[PDB]
Amino acid sequence: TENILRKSDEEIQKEITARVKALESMLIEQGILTTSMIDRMAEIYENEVGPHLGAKVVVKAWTDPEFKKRLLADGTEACKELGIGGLQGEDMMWVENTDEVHHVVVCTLCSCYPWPVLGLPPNWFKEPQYRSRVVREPRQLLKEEFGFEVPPSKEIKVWDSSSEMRFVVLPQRPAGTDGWSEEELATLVTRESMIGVEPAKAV
Amino acid sequence: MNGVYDVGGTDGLGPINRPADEPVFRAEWEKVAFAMFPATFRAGFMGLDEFRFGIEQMNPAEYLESPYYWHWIRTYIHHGVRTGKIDLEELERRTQYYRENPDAPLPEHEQKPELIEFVNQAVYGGLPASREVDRPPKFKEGDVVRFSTASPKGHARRARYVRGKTGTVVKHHGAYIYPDTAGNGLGECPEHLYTVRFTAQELWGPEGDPNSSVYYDCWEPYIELVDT
Repeated sequence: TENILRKSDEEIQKEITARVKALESMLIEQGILTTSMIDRMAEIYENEVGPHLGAKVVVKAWTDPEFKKRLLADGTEACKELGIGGLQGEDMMWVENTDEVHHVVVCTLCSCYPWPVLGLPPNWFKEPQYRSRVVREPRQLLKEEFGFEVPPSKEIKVWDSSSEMRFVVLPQRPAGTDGWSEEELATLVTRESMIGVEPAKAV
Repeated sequence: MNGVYDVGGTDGLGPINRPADEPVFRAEWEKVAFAMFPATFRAGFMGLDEFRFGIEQMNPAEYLESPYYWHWIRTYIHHGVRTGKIDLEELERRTQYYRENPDAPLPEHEQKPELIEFVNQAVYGGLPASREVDRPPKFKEGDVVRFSTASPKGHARRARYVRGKTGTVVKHHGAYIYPDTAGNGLGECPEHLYTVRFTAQELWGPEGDPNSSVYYDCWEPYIELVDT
């Protein structure tokens, strides 16, 4: 939104860059931060940990009833079956979308998100607009922002992760996918479908 | 604290800004800011709860419109000063130095295998907040409870929109680090954790969606029994 008091994005970026490089120089001199540590962390979340991991869990649940039961019983233990877990995903509780219920996740108090299965969250999820409105007008937000219309008769359960428990949505399997392979099914699972702001891809 | 950051239910924040796609890191400084998390954590600057409290104490106007990772930088500086691990005056001098010389080199330093080990361990091993306590859970699934109306001035996970509201316990997750003590440097003091369901009508009154409910996690001290 417009703010007549705010500097340009260019000036803001230039100032932040200087402040960060300065703090970085100090932490480095203290011996607690190094360039390799910086590169390793960035490498992990730019190429290793992402929503493709969550997609693997979803497709297994879609094609394995028993795994699905385990996933819904204890998300953390179930995901470990696929070697998935870790930082900010130590405690996961998966919630299943049905014809009667739709789930949507948010972290109103900050920006908590299940990194192990979804990677780092997109900026809109961490920002004030989505966080403030989703617990108050979830139905209208889904329609207006994501073009996702959820029938008035269908209950919308909004999960506000105020603790370390991370909530992940198991979207319904799209129709017309009978017998599809896990790899083929995965093409329909999106980061958005696991946050609940969108259903899995149709067709 | 009753900070502006506690945005759940706030009106007037505007439409969501969502590009079709975006990079994980929009600029190099974001990568640095991100990596500083495990670095300062390992160095004892703060724990996760304190980390959040530092961000909650930001200038609200700055918090609402500044790039996300800038919040992280603010909390690092906050705790760096708090613990005396960061000299503000020196930080200011260096900031000006890098403003005038953006391409100046960083300090010479040796790489440390222990730091990479820490990163890999924390990422794939995680930092579990679950703990065992000697007391049994006070509540159980089905219990009708009321969220406390306390308003701590320090860190807590008591969203203003749920305070004083009545809901139903959906699940007991066991005990976990308690924010009200941890985020204020008072220790883990683990408490049983429960997910509680609040109808939209209960939270927002008539303006609430007739067919919606919000699930919110409550540590034991946050709730009191209404009906078993």
